[PDB]
Amino acid sequence: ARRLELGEALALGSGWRHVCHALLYAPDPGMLAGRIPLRYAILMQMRFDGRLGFPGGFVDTQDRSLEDGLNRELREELGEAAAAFRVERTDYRSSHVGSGPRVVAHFYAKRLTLEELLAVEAGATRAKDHGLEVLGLVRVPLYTLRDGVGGLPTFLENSFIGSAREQLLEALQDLGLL
Amino acid sequence: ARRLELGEALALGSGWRHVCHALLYAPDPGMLAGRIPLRYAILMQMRFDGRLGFPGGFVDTQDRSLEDGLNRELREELGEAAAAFRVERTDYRSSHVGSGPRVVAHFYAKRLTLEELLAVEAGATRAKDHGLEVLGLVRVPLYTLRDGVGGLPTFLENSFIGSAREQLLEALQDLGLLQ
Ligand code: NA
Repeated sequence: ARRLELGEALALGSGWRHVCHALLYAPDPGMLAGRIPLRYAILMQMRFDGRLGFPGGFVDTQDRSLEDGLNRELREELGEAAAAFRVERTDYRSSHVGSGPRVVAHFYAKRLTLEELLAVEAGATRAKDHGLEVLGLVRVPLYTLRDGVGGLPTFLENSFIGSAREQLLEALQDLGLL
Repeated sequence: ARRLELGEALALGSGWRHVCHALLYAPDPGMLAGRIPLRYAILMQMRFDGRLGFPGGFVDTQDRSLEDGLNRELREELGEAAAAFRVERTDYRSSHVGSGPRVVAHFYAKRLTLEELLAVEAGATRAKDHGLEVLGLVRVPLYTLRDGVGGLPTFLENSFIGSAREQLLEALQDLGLLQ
């Protein structure tokens, strides 16, 4: 893996492919078992290959920016509820270049209202990709249970796509969660 | 784990707790990328502990039977659309001594129409447990991708509760859901 400057990434040869994924989240006041604060509702997706990842996809020649790519792809995966907002350049977090495929993976985090995020959750089964490219959404448990293993640490033992695990860890550190 | 016949499992006494789970599935003629047959939609659930399991829960004092407990629990976990069908004794598959102090886990498999199963998925975010006890539904991918790893093999590498993994595989074999 290799962190790359955005300007650097945009200037990569025409050969390279770009993908954009977004962490959609909202403040959540709720309490699991009336005891353990949820803190935030964060969405991930089980992909057709059995790995957990974030919603998004490939930027294509038809797209004029990373962001039009992302939002276009977001609407496929999540359905019309995703068109209630737009992930923009101001939501951008990172670009990562692995080895293997010539792909740069850009990460975005978009804060929403709990209402908005819930509506995205509730409509995702009517999205184009549901039951095909996408197997279903999950929430990320931000809490660690009393045994120190259940909740977030066990969630992180699941199989993840690409940099999604790294991308999530980083975004939680930046939210003051650990 | 140690399989018990249903009559013996039921004969366990007083301090033993009973938990009931259902594999809900439906035929699906969909083709991934126009070429990989889905065969069936099968539901599992990301639990509050980050583990994948099947929907259901604990039978309580007020339930008349295992089946009443299971259907009640499914209504709580999945929401209203779970009440379009009823999981019966005919759907029962197995009982095992679970991981947990004195717990027997009963397992059921229930075939639905696709319409019924889509409706369980569509309503699931409004259920009582959603966002709390449960974190979200996912379909079990039954195919293996060209690389020989993506799909079912990789899915089987996720974190599972109790013996959910083993209940899935057995059910996949006995119900003839793979090729
Ligand atoms: Na419950």
